[PDB]
Amino acid sequence: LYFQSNAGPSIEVYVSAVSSPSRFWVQFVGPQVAQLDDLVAHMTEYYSKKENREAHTLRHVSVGQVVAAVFRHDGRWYRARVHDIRPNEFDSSQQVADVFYLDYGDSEYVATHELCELRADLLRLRFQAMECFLAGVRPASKWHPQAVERFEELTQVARWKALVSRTCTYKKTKDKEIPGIKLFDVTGELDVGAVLVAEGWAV
Repeated sequence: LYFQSNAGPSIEVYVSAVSSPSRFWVQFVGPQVAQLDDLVAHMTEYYSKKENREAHTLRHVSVGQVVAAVFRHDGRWYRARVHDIRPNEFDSSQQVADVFYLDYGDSEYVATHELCELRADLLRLRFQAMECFLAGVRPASKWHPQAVERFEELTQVARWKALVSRTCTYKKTKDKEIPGIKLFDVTGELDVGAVLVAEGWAV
């Protein structure tokens, strides 16, 4: 746990995915977000045809590999990284990839056979999701499920509600640096962490 010396001005973000206030993901408001809508659409058009999937069939999958993956079946297609691989919870003869949605931040277990090779031109766009954690606050007694629910509400996760973000701190998790941010919903300002604390979910 560190303190940002020359912390920048604040900026607008969307909270795209939440695991808890100690690990959630945001997207920077700006032009790359619209470019991302077109990426999903185009990919969803492309990988939706069986002819295209068959030209991009994976013979082998590695951890760390970037692939294309659906969210719900006959749904939209996304850029995913394989975080780990394990047996299917329900049938150990099968395997599932734990795929990280590179532009949003969520994770999910997907049968490895549902995955396809990501066409190399599709890497061009920067990966939109940035991992963060909520500065200032910590779990009341590690986070209580209904506290995570309440955080998802206040941030209106995945519903393209712009919040103002200020970076106060960071933690080091090569290795990676994660901002601890304060999130404000400007209506007056609403300090999300402050609410979580006022409502007894956080110390």
